[PDB]
Amino acid sequence: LVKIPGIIIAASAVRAKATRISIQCRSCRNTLTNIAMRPGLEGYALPRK
Amino acid sequence: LKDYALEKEKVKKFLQEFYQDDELGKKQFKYGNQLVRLAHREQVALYVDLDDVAEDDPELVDSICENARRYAKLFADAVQELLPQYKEREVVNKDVLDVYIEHRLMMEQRSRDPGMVRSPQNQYPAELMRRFELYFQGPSSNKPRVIREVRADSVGKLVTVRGIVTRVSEVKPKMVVATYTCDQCGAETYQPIQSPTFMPLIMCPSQECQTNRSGGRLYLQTRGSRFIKFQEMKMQEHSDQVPVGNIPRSITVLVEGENTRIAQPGDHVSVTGIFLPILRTGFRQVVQGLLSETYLEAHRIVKMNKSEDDESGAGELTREELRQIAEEDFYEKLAASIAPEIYGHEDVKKALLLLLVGGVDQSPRGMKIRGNINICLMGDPGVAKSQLLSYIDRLAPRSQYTTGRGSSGVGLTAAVLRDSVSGELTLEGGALVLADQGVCCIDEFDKMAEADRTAIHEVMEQQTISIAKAGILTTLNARCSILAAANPAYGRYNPRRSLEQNIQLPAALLSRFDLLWLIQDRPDRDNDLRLAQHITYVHQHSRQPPSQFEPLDMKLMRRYIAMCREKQPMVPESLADYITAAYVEMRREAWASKDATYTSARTLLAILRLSTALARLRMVDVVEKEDVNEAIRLMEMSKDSLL
Amino acid sequence: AGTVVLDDVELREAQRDYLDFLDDEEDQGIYQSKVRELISDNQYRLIVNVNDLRRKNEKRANRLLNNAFEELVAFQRALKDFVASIDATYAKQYEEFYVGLEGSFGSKHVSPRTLTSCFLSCVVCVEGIVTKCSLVRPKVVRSVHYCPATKKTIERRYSDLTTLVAFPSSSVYPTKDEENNPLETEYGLSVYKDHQTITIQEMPEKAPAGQLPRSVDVILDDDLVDKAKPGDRVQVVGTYRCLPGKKGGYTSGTFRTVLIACNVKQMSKDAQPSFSAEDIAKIKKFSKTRSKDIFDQLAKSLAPSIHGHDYVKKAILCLLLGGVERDLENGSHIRGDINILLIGDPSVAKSQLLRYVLCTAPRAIPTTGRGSSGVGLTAAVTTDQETGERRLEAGAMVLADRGVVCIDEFDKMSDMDRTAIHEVMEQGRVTIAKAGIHARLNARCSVLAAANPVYGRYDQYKTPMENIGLQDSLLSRFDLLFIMLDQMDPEQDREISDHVLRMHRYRAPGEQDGDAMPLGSAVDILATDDPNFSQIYEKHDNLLHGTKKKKEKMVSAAFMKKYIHVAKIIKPVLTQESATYIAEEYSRLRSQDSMSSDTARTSPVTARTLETLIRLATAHAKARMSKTVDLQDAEEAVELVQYAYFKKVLE
DNA sequence: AAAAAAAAAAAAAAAAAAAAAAAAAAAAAAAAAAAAAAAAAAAAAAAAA
Ligand SMILES: Nc1ncnc2c1ncn2[C@@H]1O[C@H](COP(=O)(O)OP(=O)(O)OP(=O)(O)O)[C@@H](O)[C@H]1O
Ligand SMILES: Nc1ncnc2c1ncn2[C@@H]1O[C@H](COP(=O)(O)OP(=O)(O)OP(=O)(O)O)[C@@H](O)[C@H]1O
Ligand SMILES: [Mg+2]
Ligand SMILES: [Mg+2]
Ligand SMILES: [Zn+2]
Ligand SMILES: [Zn+2]
Repeated sequence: LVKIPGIIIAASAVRAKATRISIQCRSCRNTLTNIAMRPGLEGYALPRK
Repeated sequence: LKDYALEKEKVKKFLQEFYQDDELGKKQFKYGNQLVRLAHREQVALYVDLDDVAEDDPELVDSICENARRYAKLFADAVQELLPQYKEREVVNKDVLDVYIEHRLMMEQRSRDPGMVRSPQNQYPAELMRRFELYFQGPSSNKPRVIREVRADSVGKLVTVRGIVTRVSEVKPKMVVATYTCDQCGAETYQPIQSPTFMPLIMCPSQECQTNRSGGRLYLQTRGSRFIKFQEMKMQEHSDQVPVGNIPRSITVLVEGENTRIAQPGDHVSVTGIFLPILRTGFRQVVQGLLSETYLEAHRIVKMNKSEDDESGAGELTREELRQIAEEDFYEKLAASIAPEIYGHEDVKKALLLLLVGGVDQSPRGMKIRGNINICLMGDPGVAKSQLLSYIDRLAPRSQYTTGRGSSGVGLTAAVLRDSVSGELTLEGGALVLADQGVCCIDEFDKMAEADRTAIHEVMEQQTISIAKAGILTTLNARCSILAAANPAYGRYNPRRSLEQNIQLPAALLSRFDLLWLIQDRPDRDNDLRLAQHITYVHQHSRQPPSQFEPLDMKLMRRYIAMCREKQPMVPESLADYITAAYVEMRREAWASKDATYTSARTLLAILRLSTALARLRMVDVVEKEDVNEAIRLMEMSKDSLL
Repeated sequence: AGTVVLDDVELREAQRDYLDFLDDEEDQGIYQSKVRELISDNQYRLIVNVNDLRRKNEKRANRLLNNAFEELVAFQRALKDFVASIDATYAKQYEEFYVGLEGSFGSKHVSPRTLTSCFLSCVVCVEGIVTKCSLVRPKVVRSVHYCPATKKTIERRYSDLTTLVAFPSSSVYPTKDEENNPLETEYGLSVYKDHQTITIQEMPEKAPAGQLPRSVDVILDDDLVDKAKPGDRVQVVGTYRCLPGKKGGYTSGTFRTVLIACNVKQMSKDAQPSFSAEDIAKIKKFSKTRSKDIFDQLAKSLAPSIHGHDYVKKAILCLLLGGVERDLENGSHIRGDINILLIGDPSVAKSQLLRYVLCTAPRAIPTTGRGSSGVGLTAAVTTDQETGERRLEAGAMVLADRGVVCIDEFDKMSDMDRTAIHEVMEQGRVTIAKAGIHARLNARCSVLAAANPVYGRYDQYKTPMENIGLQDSLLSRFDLLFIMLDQMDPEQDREISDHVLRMHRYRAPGEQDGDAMPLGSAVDILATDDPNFSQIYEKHDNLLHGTKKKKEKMVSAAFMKKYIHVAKIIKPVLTQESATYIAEEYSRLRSQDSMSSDTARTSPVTARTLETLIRLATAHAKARMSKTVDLQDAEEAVELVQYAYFKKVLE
């Protein structure tokens, strides 16, 4: 946990990042709901099975 | 829902026994004759008028207009089946594609085995061996649609739209069937092309190369393949059919085959065709779904309403037009018919008619003198200069109208712009190129940019445009006559200053104009009352007050002018001295006076081309002395207002 | 897996509630009438005010505003049932009947800046300006195929999975038969709906000053597509949703969000007014009862806060009413628009008249001398930069088609700009061309301009030509020119100062209670509805602090708006007595000897002056709702032109 | 008549190969977009009698 000062020179448009996702299987249509997403600039690899 | 074998029999029946009395009242089979003509390869395009189909099967016309691509295919099938029984001799093989068709047909006969059933792929594609092409002419019971309102509910339907052509690509070959040969077998492979792109084949599928299980790589070649003349245009909504706060909408028209080379940019056209989609797959599409672009697959392209075509080849007309052209007051009647809602300006309208007709271009021992008449209406405020210019724009076949600086710079000249069929840099012309052999009406000529005035110099005399800028290095080709409108130096003629100090044109530009007309409106009770009565009648009834001669319709004026245009008259030697004396006298009085414009040899050339135009209006083949007299009189009336 | 819902209790309750709300026949049948009316004029979208739904069923209203697709599909099922009950043939003629929403959204009224992720899958109202429209593309919803080998015809449906998971089997376009026989598509038998994406930006005058703008992507589906063009201030109601990404294997967790429009509307100032039968009766009563002095009653009631300038106000009423455009058979055109120029001393309320017409007139566009420069005033030609093609851009005077451009500080406008507007001010069109594109845009507008004379103040001792710094070509197409002069007469000062001080003491009833200050700050606007797209009207204003008391009333602003809208449509025809009078009047005006010495011409008299006599007489006749241009109309026109065209030079 | 036999002959358990079925299964490359900056042409406003 750091505390730094500074001046803000750009502010992106507010966008939508998922905190929980649900995925559905293409054949049996069963769902794998409420998968928790890591906060920050971190992605998610879907289950391969 | 419906059975297409029965529909094919229906269209065969229509093609075989529809008749009309078109041939001078003689009853002809309208489409059987054409089946004969295109069985002997003397015709390519068959325009199936749907009004003819509707005479005896309106349900068929409904089906056609609702699917319109199934039925184009059906009609092509039916005519292709009818052609052998309409062939009364052996085609002379006028073409190179014909040799390929003949060799393929002969080989197919040679290895026939009539009872043996060959694979569905072991045949020639229909499109490979047609040589004709079939188009619909929309039923007149279909009211034309507006480009904006041709939407997804009319995909696949035959629609008719009209608008200005803004942009036409060049004619280039579109692959219809890609032909391949193999390096092992000796069979040809055909790949009919429907998409805008295709992956060329690699391995051949022929029977021999499958039996042998050989490599059999196949090679794409242009020589046996089928191309079609292809051309893509952009067409735009007409101004009086755009919503209020809007800009006009475009539509892509894909023109192929015999409909190419009809529309040029600037043309008013009516296009009949099928509104069709292009799958538009490939992008990083934001939205899931099968989104696609649209285009009008042109079937019939008809220039109209200022660029009417067929009347030109139909110069033969009624005995009436013979009798009016023979009349002596024909020139006065044509002049009076120019903008009848504008009152007065009789001599101005005579000069404008001369600009429309034009003189004869000379090409003596490589030193070109242009027969174009350029006119400038240098007038007071509110003397109907813009109305005359707008009328002449609506009248002349290839006319562009330009006001102060909306069409400045490359809006007059050309520019290099990216295309789409080839993705390279094409050259697009502006107003001076869109009016290459017509009139360019320059309103507010005096408030024009100096670069554009310089370009107008070089256009007016050399009839080209030389551009040597970065992206562009060309000599465009601008054979137009300039109709300019301007105000005197301070917006109104000032009698306290000199004539050229009011004109505010340099001698070079002032000499570029064969006729420069001063239009002053001094008030006077009688003439002002007459002008007011004319104007108030026009407001009251939306027409000019009736006079002794009904003004000609703008179609008749175009036909009369166009019929005059191909009437090159020659100045005889017997007039040489008369013309020279008139020029010398004019030249002498130019510097005798202290209130005269620049005069030069161009003044002689103006006399000469004005008199040639006047001779042309009388349909004579030599210029007489009355033409030179009328030219002289118009040249004085141009400055008569000064008195 | 393919299942069906045998029983969805929620769907049943929702559909029953929505059909119950729609039946409406017991409750003065407003939606009963609305549905019969959309059946009548051959539409298939029903615009539903959520205030009515909130009245009839508040639980549905909350559920619908908060769970937009579930509730909207329930409500569209209910709507199709209602239409089928009213008319089964029309109902079967359309596959889907859509419901658009309207009214007051409490916190669901946002801008592209305040539209955040707490609104996903909710119905929201977003206001902004269109920055880019896409092309209108057809999207295939039902593809029909024919196999020539087997003569079979098949059809394949594509559900709208725009904001739902799409599995790749959902989007396969059939090319082959099961026997691998080539299929060919029946384009005229297939069904396509058209699709368009726009981007809505926060309005520049609503955004925080100095920050970059925020936008939202908006999807428009069939019958909503061409409803907006770039530069329009629109209100879009729809569902806010997160778009599916492409089938990956790794996701960053980021979703593109989008608004799926269920209704698009323009500024309600430019929309066709609603006319209750009582309103038409009142208009007919007004016109018939007071016919001689109806024009003056309307004129002096124009800008009540401005004292005096009665001739200017008559002319501005004529501008608001307009002449009648002539459309000759050969395509020739004569304008019916009146152009007015006000030149005057500083602070004589001419910027106020311009502003009044901006508030009142439909399709009025503001501009200042150097705020618009050519291309920004008339059209423009740019290149699409992503397709390489020329694109036309409408400037101020194209956007003011069938409207007014209110040009202020017209004198400080550069000379090239005034040259540019010459062609619009007479022909009502903008001719524009670069090499790849040429167009002739319609700009049928009337110009109301305010200028100051040379030297800032008018010089009573100089000719109006020497004092208006404009040339006869520019002046002559201003068909009325008013020198609004600051004379420091003391009784005139009595009158004006009294009126002005009286306007600076008036409090609006109820809203003001004694010391209130009006302002709200950047949140209070979104707190309540916008009075720009928002949906009993008297005739005369009641007496108040605006006027002291007298035997002459004041036409209500709302009634005047309705009356002027009705009267503007009229096309009075010039009679022969009017035509003779106008012709002789013009002939007399042209001859200077009729007009005194020491009296100069403000603007020249040309054939345009005759055309404007006709236009003003026609506008007067419109005010009386005459259908004929009578001699009183011609006399009023001539007296207005006589007042405007001459000024007394002093010494 | 019953008393040893001496087979069927049924079961449980084994083998014992087949032949079919079942189970495992991310990272590397590309492209597009959106943003920048740069050469050129083009369009403005200060100069003066
Ligand atoms: N002789 C005339 N006959 C009929 N109408 C006229 C005549 N003179 C002027 N008008 C009318 O006056 C109006 C103004 O005409 P127009 O705009 O052509 O003037 P202009 O010559 O272009 O003036 P400027 O030099 O200011 O451009 C038009 O609507 C036209 O109908
Ligand atoms: N006759 C009048 N009646 C009512 N208010 C007036 C009158 N004359 C001036 N005013 C007041 O003067 C103030 C300034 O008016 P405005 O800004 O319209 O002047 P202007 O004529 O545009 O000045 P300029 O020509 O310098 O732009 C306004 O608030 C207006 O209320
Ligand atoms: Mg003009
Ligand atoms: Mg002001
Ligand atoms: Zn599964
Ligand atoms: Zn081979």
